[PDB]
Amino acid sequence: PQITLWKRPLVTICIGGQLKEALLDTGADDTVIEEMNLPGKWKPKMIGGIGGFIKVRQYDQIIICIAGHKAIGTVLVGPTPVNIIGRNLLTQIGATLNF
Amino acid sequence: PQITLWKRPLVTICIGGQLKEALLDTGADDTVIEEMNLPGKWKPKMIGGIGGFIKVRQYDQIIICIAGHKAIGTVLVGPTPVNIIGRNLLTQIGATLNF
Ligand SMILES: CC(C)CN(C[C@@H](O)[C@H](Cc1ccccc1)NC(=O)O[C@H]1CO[C@H]2OCC[C@H]21)S(=O)(=O)c1ccc(N)cc1
Repeated sequence: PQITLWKRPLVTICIGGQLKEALLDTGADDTVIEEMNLPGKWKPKMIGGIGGFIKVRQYDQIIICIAGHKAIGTVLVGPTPVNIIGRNLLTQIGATLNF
Repeated sequence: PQITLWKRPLVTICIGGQLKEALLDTGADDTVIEEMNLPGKWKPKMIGGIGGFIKVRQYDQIIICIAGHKAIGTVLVGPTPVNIIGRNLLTQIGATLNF
């Protein structure tokens, strides 16, 4: 599809068996999902942006369905205000920015 | 151009007549540039990102060239970790997400 940028580019995702709304975010290196009780091993991490840093749990090889497209990779879970699909998964669903 | 996302979508911008590097950021509503001298009037504003809220200087109707494309719009100047070109200006240069 083509997504214009008049509005936030939110799409439906499925992660850990739950549907969420998430931003397709070219400005994010990594995918950051709001606090959820995801199973399995993880590694502590801190990630920084406007305002400072949040503490997240880094999970590897997590399956996510993004707007009907499958992806698998690192997901950071923590107290983000919005669910963020970052470049690590955007590449996997074939996303480009065009102008 | 068409821009893939295996690397950060960094471009050269011209702002205040000065060249800077900035990140094309579909997850940003607004364009936020690091502290710099920029001509004319501004208003104090607060914006929030992943790590909380910061104070910025809001400049309206700023002439900015983004990878050679002309925009004129709002630029927030403040302590952002990274120069970010947000949707307010991505829409001006006709940027869409595609997959
Ligand atoms: C600042 C960027 C270099 C990085 N950010 C992604 C960015 O798209 C966030 C993504 C974002 C979106 C909403 C809320 C928090 C974070 N947007 C953002 O800060 O935008 C601000 C400027 O416009 C406003 O509109 C949205 C918030 C304001 S980030 O969220 O901080 C971030 C940092 C590290 C990772 N792995 C993932 C994301």
